[PDB]
Amino acid sequence: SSPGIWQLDCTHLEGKVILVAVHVASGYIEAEVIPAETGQETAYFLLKLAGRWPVKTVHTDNGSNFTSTTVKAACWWAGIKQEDGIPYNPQSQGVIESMNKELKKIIGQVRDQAEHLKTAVQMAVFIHNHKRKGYSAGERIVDIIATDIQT
Amino acid sequence: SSPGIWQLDCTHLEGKVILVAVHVASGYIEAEVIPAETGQETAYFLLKLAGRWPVKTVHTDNGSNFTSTTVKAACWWAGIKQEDGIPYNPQSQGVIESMNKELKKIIGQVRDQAEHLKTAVQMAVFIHNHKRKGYSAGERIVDIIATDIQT
Ligand SMILES: O=c1n(-c2ccc(Br)cc2)cc2n1CCCC2
Ligand SMILES: [Cl-]
Ligand SMILES: [Cl-]
Ligand SMILES: [Cl-]
Repeated sequence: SSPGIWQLDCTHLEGKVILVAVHVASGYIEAEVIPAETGQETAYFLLKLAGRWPVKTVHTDNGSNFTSTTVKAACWWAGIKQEDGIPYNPQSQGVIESMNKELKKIIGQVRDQAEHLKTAVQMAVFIHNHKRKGYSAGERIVDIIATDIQT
Repeated sequence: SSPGIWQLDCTHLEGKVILVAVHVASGYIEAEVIPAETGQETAYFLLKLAGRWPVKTVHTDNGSNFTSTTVKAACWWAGIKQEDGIPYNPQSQGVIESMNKELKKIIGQVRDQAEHLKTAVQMAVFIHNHKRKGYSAGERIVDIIATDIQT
């Protein structure tokens, strides 16, 4: 199950919304800037994600996206099991919180290199996914999925 | 090195532009709809791509993008070797052409399920990357990159 599990996360900066998908087992992320977190924006984001990686399960970021007919339609279309994001394990909240703080720190470090926030966010995605902690998140996700394919 | 080689491709539909990146060894793709193919749009697309996969070399789709200072700046930022896309092997032009025709066929098959072209394009990316040819393009890219990380 673990190779296909992702978590949605919504954070705010500069009066805008940054929508993040985290591959839970690796820490690998994809992210986008949107005007506001609507069902239509979340649905489209999930469609993109699932065309790019083998997304089996998504823990949604809030109850509005869990309820959304548009989000449910995208999950149906893309073969995604839509689940809640209730942190039954309480360390999940702290991990997400730490991630948002770290992403915002990186955005700050690149902000002056980017005219638009969306460029800074994608620079932050790049830096995060390439950072060695020794393997990177990008290396870990590929290894996890490749091992799963060989089953 | 083949695991890191991508090719840019620009095709047109409904008076709009579809920008495609193909992982040459696997056939895996990412794509976006843009109003027009500018250096700024191409640069941003490459930044996104390189944050998500280990992009070493990009064969650019035309001379304007090869020349573009904005595209060159993004390639510099993201650690991408920007190359030309001259088909020294002539089978390349046919492979790209066949890809565009197939993508447009899939878009036609889903078009009525999508209000906006961009949704149809992402549905086509999904269908293409999951199609078993027996492995899918999505499976092939992960295997190729995972083997490269391990060797
Ligand atoms: O590195 C991260 N993150 C993460 C993602 C982005 C940033 Br920026 C910081 C941490 C989230 C997780 N992991 C590892 C596995 C648990 C989930
Ligand atoms: Cl919002
Ligand atoms: Cl949208
Ligand atoms: Cl154009």
